[PDB]
Amino acid sequence: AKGIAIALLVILVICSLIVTSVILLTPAEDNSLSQKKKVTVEDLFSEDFKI
Amino acid sequence: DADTDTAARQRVWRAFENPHTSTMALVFYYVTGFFIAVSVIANVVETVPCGSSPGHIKERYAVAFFCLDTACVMIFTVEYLLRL
Repeated sequence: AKGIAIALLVILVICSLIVTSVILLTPAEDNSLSQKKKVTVEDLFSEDFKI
Repeated sequence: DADTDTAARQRVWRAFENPHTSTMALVFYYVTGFFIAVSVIANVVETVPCGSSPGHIKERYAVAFFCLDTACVMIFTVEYLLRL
C-alpha cells in the first residue's frame, strides 16, 4: 500500500522530470526583442547626434 | 452466488483489470488516473487568460502545453494497446 505509494512517487517524479526537460527543450526561441531607445538630453548632447 | 471466481502474459490481464491484486497494476492504475487528471487540468489552465491569451501583448503565452496533452495521449494509448 504505502510502498505502492512510494512506487507512485518514483514514477511521478520520473515523468515530471522528463516532461520538465521536454518543456525546457521545446522553447527554442525563448527570447524576444523589446522597443528601441528613446531620446533624452544626453542623446542630444551625445557626440553621435552632432551634425 | 456463482457469478465469478479469480482464475502467463495474459495473466497480468487479470492483474490489470483487477488492479488491487499486484503492486505494479495498482501503481499503473493510479498513475494513469493522475495522468488523466493532469491532462484535464492542463486543458483548463490552458483556457485561462493568464496561460494562453494575449494578456500582455507587450511581453506568458506558453506553447509548452502543446506537449503536455500529446505525451499524456501517448501514455493512454499504451494501456489501450495493452488491452489490445
